[PDB]
Amino acid sequence: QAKRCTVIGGSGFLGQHMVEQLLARGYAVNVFDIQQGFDNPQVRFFLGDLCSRQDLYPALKGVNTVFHCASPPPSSNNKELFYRVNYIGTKNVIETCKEAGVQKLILTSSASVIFEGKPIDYYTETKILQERAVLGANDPEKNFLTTAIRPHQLVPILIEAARNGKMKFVIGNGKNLVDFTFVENVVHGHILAAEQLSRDSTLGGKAFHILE
Amino acid sequence: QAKRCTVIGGSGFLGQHMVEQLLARGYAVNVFDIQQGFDNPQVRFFLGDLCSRQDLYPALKGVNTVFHCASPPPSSNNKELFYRVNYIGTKNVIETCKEAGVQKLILTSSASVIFEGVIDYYTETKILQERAVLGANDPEKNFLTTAIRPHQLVPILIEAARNGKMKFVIGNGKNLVDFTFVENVVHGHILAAEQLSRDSTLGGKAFHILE
Ligand SMILES: NC(=O)c1ccc[n+]([C@@H]2O[C@H](COP(=O)([O-])OP(=O)(O)OC[C@H]3O[C@@H](n4cnc5c(N)ncnc54)[C@H](O)[C@@H]3O)[C@@H](O)[C@H]2O)c1
Ligand SMILES: NC(=O)c1ccc[n+]([C@@H]2O[C@H](COP(=O)([O-])OP(=O)(O)OC[C@H]3O[C@@H](n4cnc5c(N)ncnc54)[C@H](O)[C@@H]3O)[C@@H](O)[C@H]2O)c1
Repeated sequence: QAKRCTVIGGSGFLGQHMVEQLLARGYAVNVFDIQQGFDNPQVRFFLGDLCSRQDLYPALKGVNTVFHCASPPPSSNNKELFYRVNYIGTKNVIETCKEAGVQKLILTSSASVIFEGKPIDYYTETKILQERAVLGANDPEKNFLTTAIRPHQLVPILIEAARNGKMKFVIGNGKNLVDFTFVENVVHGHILAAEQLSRDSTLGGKAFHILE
Repeated sequence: QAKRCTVIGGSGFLGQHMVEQLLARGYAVNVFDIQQGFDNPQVRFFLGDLCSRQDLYPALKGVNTVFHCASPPPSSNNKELFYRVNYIGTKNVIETCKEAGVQKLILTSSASVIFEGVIDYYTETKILQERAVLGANDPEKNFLTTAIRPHQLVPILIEAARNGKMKFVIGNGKNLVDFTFVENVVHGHILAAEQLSRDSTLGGKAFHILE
């Protein structure tokens, strides 16, 4: 249960990758998704709508980390869907997380999220409200910790770095990172962030960007 | 003046790439270095140590931007050389920059600077380099400064503050998707310089390079 996590959207492109590395790191992985993927024997697969408490709840029992990288496709231009799943459905993931005793939830956000006050479209708008819900939920004294990892027309090339000692960062070990592709990189950062969150609760409620 | 600029350590691995790209944007480019490296028909080369007040002045005389990406070899293990060049030397670069009416200094720092108090002697001098240069920012004296921190214990993720305290720089990635790691690091240096002369409040800040 210290090595047990659920991946929400575990059938998808990012999800599958997450499953690979979590399994490789000796994690017991549940997968929650509304589509059954390429059968992996070593995974308790649950099928369901992340908007549903009834669907979600059993996939979360016994799990310490939830990975939320489920989403409708940005390309679909289905606004009511984005609204339903990214924005409304997100309150279900957090409350079901608390119900089941999940201790960490790691949201996959967007990098376009950094544009909060032409790249701001309705999808980005839902993902901001998503990140704001998830990082508002951070309650360390109840031992419920959250973060958001933000991977990516318009892109931030440079990000300011606070010199006041307020800047948090997640350390990796280069020897394990060289032969890793773009996604294996994004995925790795998720797993390191989650591991370092049990070791250092002051990362809760922050959002991170990746490098290189 | 407007489109003249000097790369200090312009013969360096990074230097060579900085120079290729400034030229491509139609900068008139000076290189200043202790070694001559590869001849570039379109580049004025001034030989010298960056610590020497007299060597450098003519290399900055009449230019408007300065990219400092000069460093002694990190592998050398010469505690004194590192301190000599990165701190005392850089302090000169800032002097003669002002004595030359230069408007913008863009240092190349180290991402390893973030590891302070959590880690080579080298890195401690980069730390002193950085805060010297950001120390030198003075917008009321027309002398904007910025530092860019290019990347075995490596940092992966970095907090982005939500209250609008932090500043970022936009790039149209549509067109830098066919760059190498270095070409991107450089493109960072240029964008920063370019936008530092549209919004002065990038002065005094250090920046990280993203995906
Ligand atoms: N992978 C990247 O590099 C990258 C880049 C930017 C953004 N993202 C973010 O990552 C996520 C998508 O990544 P992807 O490329 O793997 O997407 P994808 O479409 O390949 O997979 C997402 C998964 O979400 C699942 N899902 C959708 N609606 C669901 C619902 N109602 N209930 C349960 N599961 C549901 C889908 O079945 C799918 O398996 C989003 O949060 C997106 O903004 C990814
Ligand atoms: N780009 C990367 O891969 C990378 C990675 C980590 C950090 N960096 C940073 O990049 C910077 C430069 O790295 P590089 O690989 O281009 O170095 P390099 O060794 O290829 O070139 C640096 C140049 O500095 C010049 N120089 C040294 N002492 C001088 C002096 N006293 N006066 C004038 N010129 C002098 C040298 O002649 C050399 O040509 C460093 O400050 C380092 O922190 C590089």
